[PDB]
Amino acid sequence: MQKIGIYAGTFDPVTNGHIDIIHRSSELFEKLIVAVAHSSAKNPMFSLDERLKMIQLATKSFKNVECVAFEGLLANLAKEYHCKVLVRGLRVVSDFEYELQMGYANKSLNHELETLYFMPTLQNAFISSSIVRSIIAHKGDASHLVPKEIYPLIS
Amino acid sequence: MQKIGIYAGTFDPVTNGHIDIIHRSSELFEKLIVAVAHSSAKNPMFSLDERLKMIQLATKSFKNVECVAFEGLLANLAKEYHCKVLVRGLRVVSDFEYELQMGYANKSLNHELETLYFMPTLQNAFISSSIVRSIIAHKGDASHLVPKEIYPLIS
Amino acid sequence: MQKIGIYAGTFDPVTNGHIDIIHRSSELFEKLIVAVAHSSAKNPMFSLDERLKMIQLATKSFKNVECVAFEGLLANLAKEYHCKVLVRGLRVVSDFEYELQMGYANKSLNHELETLYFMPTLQNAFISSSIVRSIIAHKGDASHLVPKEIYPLIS
Amino acid sequence: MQKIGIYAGTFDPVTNGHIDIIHRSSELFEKLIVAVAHSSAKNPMFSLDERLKMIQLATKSFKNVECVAFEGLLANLAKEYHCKVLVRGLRVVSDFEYELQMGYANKSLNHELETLYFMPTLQNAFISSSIVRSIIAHKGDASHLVPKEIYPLIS
Amino acid sequence: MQKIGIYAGTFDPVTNGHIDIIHRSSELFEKLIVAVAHSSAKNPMFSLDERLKMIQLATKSFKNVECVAFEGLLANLAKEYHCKVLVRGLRVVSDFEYELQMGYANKSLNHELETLYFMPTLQNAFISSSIVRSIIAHKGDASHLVPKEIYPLI
Amino acid sequence: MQKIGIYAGTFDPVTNGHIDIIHRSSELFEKLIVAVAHSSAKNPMFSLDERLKMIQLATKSFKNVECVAFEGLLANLAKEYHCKVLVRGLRVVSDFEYELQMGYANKSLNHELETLYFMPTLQNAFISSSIVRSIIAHKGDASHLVPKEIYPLIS
Ligand SMILES: CC(C)(COP(=O)(O)OP(=O)(O)OC[C@H]1O[C@@H](n2cnc3c(N)ncnc32)[C@H](O)[C@@H]1O)[C@@H](O)C(=O)NCCC(=O)NCCS
Ligand SMILES: CC(C)(COP(=O)(O)OP(=O)(O)OC[C@H]1O[C@@H](n2cnc3c(N)ncnc32)[C@H](O)[C@@H]1O)[C@@H](O)C(=O)NCCC(=O)NCCS
Ligand SMILES: CC(C)(COP(=O)(O)OP(=O)(O)OC[C@H]1O[C@@H](n2cnc3c(N)ncnc32)[C@H](O)[C@@H]1O)[C@@H](O)C(=O)NCCC(=O)NCCS
Ligand SMILES: CC(C)(COP(=O)(O)OP(=O)(O)OC[C@H]1O[C@@H](n2cnc3c(N)ncnc32)[C@H](O)[C@@H]1O)[C@@H](O)C(=O)NCCC(=O)NCCS
Ligand SMILES: CC(C)(COP(=O)(O)OP(=O)(O)OC[C@H]1O[C@@H](n2cnc3c(N)ncnc32)[C@H](O)[C@@H]1O)[C@@H](O)C(=O)NCCC(=O)NCCS
Ligand SMILES: CC(C)(COP(=O)(O)OP(=O)(O)OC[C@H]1O[C@@H](n2cnc3c(N)ncnc32)[C@H](O)[C@@H]1O)[C@@H](O)C(=O)NCCC(=O)NCCS
Repeated sequence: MQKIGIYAGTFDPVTNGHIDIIHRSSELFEKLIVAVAHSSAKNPMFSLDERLKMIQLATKSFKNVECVAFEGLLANLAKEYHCKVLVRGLRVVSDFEYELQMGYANKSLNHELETLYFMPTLQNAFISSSIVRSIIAHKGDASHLVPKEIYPLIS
Repeated sequence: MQKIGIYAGTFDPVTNGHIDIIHRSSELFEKLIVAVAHSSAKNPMFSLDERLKMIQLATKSFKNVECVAFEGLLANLAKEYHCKVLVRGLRVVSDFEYELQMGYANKSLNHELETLYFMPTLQNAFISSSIVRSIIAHKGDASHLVPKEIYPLIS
Repeated sequence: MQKIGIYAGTFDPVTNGHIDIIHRSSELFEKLIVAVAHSSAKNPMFSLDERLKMIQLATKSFKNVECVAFEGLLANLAKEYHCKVLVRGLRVVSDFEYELQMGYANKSLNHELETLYFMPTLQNAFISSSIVRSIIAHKGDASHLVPKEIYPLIS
Repeated sequence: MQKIGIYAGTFDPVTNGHIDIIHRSSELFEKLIVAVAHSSAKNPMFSLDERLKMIQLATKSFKNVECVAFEGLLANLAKEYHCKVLVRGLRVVSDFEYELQMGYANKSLNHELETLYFMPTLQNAFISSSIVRSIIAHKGDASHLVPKEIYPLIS
Repeated sequence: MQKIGIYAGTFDPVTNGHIDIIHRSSELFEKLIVAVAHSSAKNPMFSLDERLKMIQLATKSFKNVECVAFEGLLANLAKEYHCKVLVRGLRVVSDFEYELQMGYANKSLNHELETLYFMPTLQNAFISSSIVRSIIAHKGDASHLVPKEIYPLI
Repeated sequence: MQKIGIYAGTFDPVTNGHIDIIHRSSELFEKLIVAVAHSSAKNPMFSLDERLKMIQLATKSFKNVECVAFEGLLANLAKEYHCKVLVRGLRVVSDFEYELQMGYANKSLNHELETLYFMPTLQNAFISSSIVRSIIAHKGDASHLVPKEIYPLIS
């Protein structure tokens, strides 16, 4: 069960909160895949290639994390990796009922596939991606919110 | 009262959750109108015609159910049908304060018009149209979440 | 479904919000039973006998409304009345997920039994028995929040 | 803290609930600035020019209120005004975790800045701009929802 | 309106989050009454008198704050103080709807009486009295959650 | 983190939802401690010693599960076991903000301690102990809600 975990998200862009989830889940799983979803339907600020790149940069220090981009269904991805656990992060503005709904839906698509939830550090519990984007977009400084190593990309 | 209720939605597509609500509310009113709102402001995956046709098939065997598409205010639709009851379904990811707000906005518009809520079966309380569309858009199989009569259409 | 609904509650005391729901739901069923549960496990300010008398006085003028006190499981009460509908009132402080949970817990005990929800008028949608008790217990005037018929008794 | 507050919003259009907050919060600070954000990401129905004008019109008779439009970060706006108070209104469908989040995001951008919350009158605690927009989109009458002096600009 | 604000609560015990609210709201009002309710029905861990002393001690450095104990209805207290503003704090576990409901109920009991909300610092937004009492009762150290000067009292 | 998890609760009585969480988290750590708290402040229907015994009986077939009763702080308990992870289950009626609060309060008391959340089967996601207690108290049958093993010890 601990062989491999998938932490999937849009990561638009990766923030300090995402990093705390990667930092702790990567302890539990021998390998942690960070799966960056295309999510074209959301309308991401940063492209799929830019978002993959930021998150690869911000996760170099984790030796067992590999980041991939993917365009299909997450449940099938997991089936490809032989993965039986999706990792999600829970924070203050988490839509908790939607997390449960998506966990059951992913399990109904792949009967092997569990969802497990982590928490970020308390300081980072109020960080969301959409605030970061709002800050960037009105040309403000969001460097206290996202890993310093991606800042020159999002600046 | 008793003589007619209207269960309005975007139904994009109709799911086993919406069918549960039709099944139950159709027991309480002589006639249940299933009303498919244009809802162009959301950006439905399926056209108004496709969504009417699908809910018509999935409701073929409910004797007292009649499906219609409409473009204007639901409050005015009710008035047209001499209807003083709107039907809504409550489920796990319902925005419950939004439901209340919509019910008082509707009564605002048509002073005789009450809102009444039913629940789906426990199995279908976690089904949402957006998860179903996310599945369908990423090539997944959503036939376990929508009535069998529509699968030839949404695939 | 059309002939009898039970609106069950502690009613400690009955409030303007509870009357709203009786008014509304009594329009939808041939008969509405207002069932006052013992609920001795809460620690009702008013006795079962007082809560029944209170709700009897405040409902005296509704033609199809009958009030009863009961001690056992509401699902068994419904069965005794050949009733397949439980009535609940949804308001601003409602614990919405607990409502669903109770609805399904009721159905698991009596497989025929559905729960249906009504709203009170907007003015009364913030009224709670808890606040009315707190007012009354701290010597304040609660008469704007409960039916006038009962005010003689709660003071 | 006593001298000035800024009530920021997209105001699309200004409704009776916004006005309540303006009335209430204008009573707590020597000067209130009503700041209309561009908010181009929310795709407003009404342009920034029209929303400024409508709020000016609706606020004309408050002695200590001035309205401004702004394109930049609200936290730098408050800096400009030597303001350490952001005013927000709390209503039934407020997403409360996200208000807290935004208050700490504003404070993480300008360290002296607090967010203070007021409530509207109870009758207006259910009004949202989203519902006004849906009403007028569907050429219904939302005149009971927005101040008389803006109605002709929105018909 | 800025003359006097009342910040009411059970304060069982006062925590760091309460003090953040007192710190900010005492900037807006020329006098801040911190009103310690008896709150019998909630079965406080600490007696009314003990709660009153802890909070008086924790708030002595705020020169325009006075703490009082009260047993009646808060809307009636505000009336005797000529106060038109109740101060409440909002945090992560706040029952938001219950705040709105009690704001309207206090308004319906006193027509001039508004409710205004503040936030604590982010580090203190997850502090609750009940978590403090849990720690105290199972004999752990909560000194990081309450003002340290009240620690020997608790 | 991979070696041990502690799933702490009042377990009053153990229900099919808790068993789901025990099944699931036991697949994620090499040992699972099911820790029965005294919780004298809650007012448990069953004594510590009954709730220990029922949970032992209900978990006797999980090979890597140990049940213990404890009176002190969970965070010290975790220390004494060289355990970095508390397991919690998330269900429909979870108070989500209070979980996150308790996770940060536990981590305040033992700086290495993480909280991880599992979901029960969808069918048991509406089961709570309080509703089981209510059924038992009112002499109804709650044997569909708690493991067969403990049913004799409940009625
Ligand atoms: C993209 C998916 C994973 C949704 O991801 P989401 O939009 O939530 O991504 P996002 O970048 O916002 O967040 C990433 C993860 O970190 C969590 N998180 C976000 N901010 C924080 C923070 N400050 N702290 C801790 N966790 C956080 C989120 O809860 C999530 O777990 C989902 O849409 C998906 O699976 N898409 C693929 C197609 C598919 O299979 N959909 C069918 C799903 S049933
Ligand atoms: C279309 C309307 C009714 C909103 O519908 P909504 O977007 O909620 O439709 P949707 O298809 O998502 O849901 C339909 C109904 O099924 C319920 N439901 C959805 N999924 C489920 C499920 N699994 N189980 C049970 N019920 C469910 C919904 O709560 C709703 O009651 C509304 O926007 C409307 O009235 N539009 C017309 C214009 C108008 O008058 N607007 C003014 C509103 S004041
Ligand atoms: C007594 C029962 C129904 C729960 O009642 P509850 O405590 O919600 O009673 P209360 O008097 O608070 O409310 C009565 C009803 O009016 C609603 N309501 C309350 N205030 C308002 C208001 N201002 N406006 C509209 N509705 C209102 C409640 O939501 C409920 O629908 C329940 O505990 C029960 O069924 N007891 C019997 C034993 C049993 O069978 N329990 C098993 C449950 S699985
Ligand atoms: C525009 C801002 C303030 C968000 O505003 P919002 O979308 O909430 O505006 P809106 O017009 O919807 O509401 C205005 C205010 O009235 C409140 N409100 C709305 N309806 C009601 C009602 N019926 N009663 C009481 N209050 C109400 C809202 O809660 C809000 O406080 C925010 O996007 C912002 O600051 N933008 C500027 C750029 C910036 O600095 N962004 C980064 C933020 S970290
Ligand atoms: C005691 C009253 C004020 C309610 O108090 P409450 O239980 O919320 O007190 P508590 O001690 O828990 O909290 C005190 C205040 O600080 C806030 N708060 C608590 N923790 C924190 C924190 N970490 N950060 C910020 N604020 C916080 C609470 O929201 C509240 O604003 C109410 O019961 C009351 O008025 N009682 C008197 C009788 C009365 O008039 N009742 C009728 C009311 S309609
Ligand atoms: C006892 C503790 C763990 C709280 O337990 P709680 O009251 O939640 O136990 P309860 O028996 O309700 O539930 C047990 C666990 O199963 C979960 N759960 C309950 N029902 C279900 C269900 N249907 N499905 C899934 N999970 C469920 C609960 O969420 C919880 O995770 C807490 O009080 C504690 O740690 N006490 C020890 C003293 C201590 O250290 N306290 C200070 C904490 S900061």
